[PDB]
Amino acid sequence: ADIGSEFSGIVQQQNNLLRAIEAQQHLLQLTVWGIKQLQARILAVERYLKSG
Amino acid sequence: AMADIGSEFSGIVQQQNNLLRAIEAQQHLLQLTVWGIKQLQARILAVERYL
Amino acid sequence: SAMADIGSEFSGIVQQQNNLLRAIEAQQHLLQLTVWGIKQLQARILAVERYLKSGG
Amino acid sequence: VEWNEMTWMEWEREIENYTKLIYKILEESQE
Amino acid sequence: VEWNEMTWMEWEREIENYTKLIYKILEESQE
Amino acid sequence: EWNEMTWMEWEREIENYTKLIYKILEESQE
Ligand SMILES: [Mg+2]
Repeated sequence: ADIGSEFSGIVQQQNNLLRAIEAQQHLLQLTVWGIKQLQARILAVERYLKSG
Repeated sequence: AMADIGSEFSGIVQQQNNLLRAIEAQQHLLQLTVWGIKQLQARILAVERYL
Repeated sequence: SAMADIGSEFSGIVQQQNNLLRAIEAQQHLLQLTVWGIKQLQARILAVERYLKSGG
Repeated sequence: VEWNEMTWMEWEREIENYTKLIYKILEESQE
Repeated sequence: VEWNEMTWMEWEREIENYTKLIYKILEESQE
Repeated sequence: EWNEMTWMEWEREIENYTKLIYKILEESQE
């Protein structure tokens, strides 16, 4: 009745929330990679300027 | 038990809205970190080219 | 079975919300770490920029 | 340059605002 | 450097893909 | 608790939180 109808917005939403988190994880994983890449490129420059 | 069961629903829909709100704010945060990383990448680039 | 079925359907949902909340919290820890990293980098890039233009 | 300094101060401001917003939401969620 | 140009183009490509996805999901969550 | 923070600690925490999140997401699936 109202139970089955109520559980409807809820279950839909729970799966939406899950899908959002999974996608945002991919975004986090990509920002981490980007940060690691820059770190390595800053080093390269610093160590270059400290050797020059 | 009819009373409690109804209270269970409220806690669930509240929490569901809270989690949705957190995810939207988290998304704003993510876009900001992406922006920052893009700025720095271009600045690394300018320096790298300079050298 | 009715009231029972309803209870289990609640329990699964509530358990799931807790999973989602924990995931979000862990993700927020990650975000804050990325913010730390970005700040660190920004400063070191800013110092390299000034150094190159202090020599100029 | 003066513009980049501006945009990075604005960045810090938005980081704060959303960080506090999410702390409050998550704190609400723990009750 | 070219090797770096490639990786960061892909990075941006992947960022857009998942962002678009999250937007779609968040939109759906509002209805 | 955060400080003293370093790139080593940063990496270690990234890895543990990520594994944690994977664990939660995988438990969510079934
Ligand atoms: Mg945690």
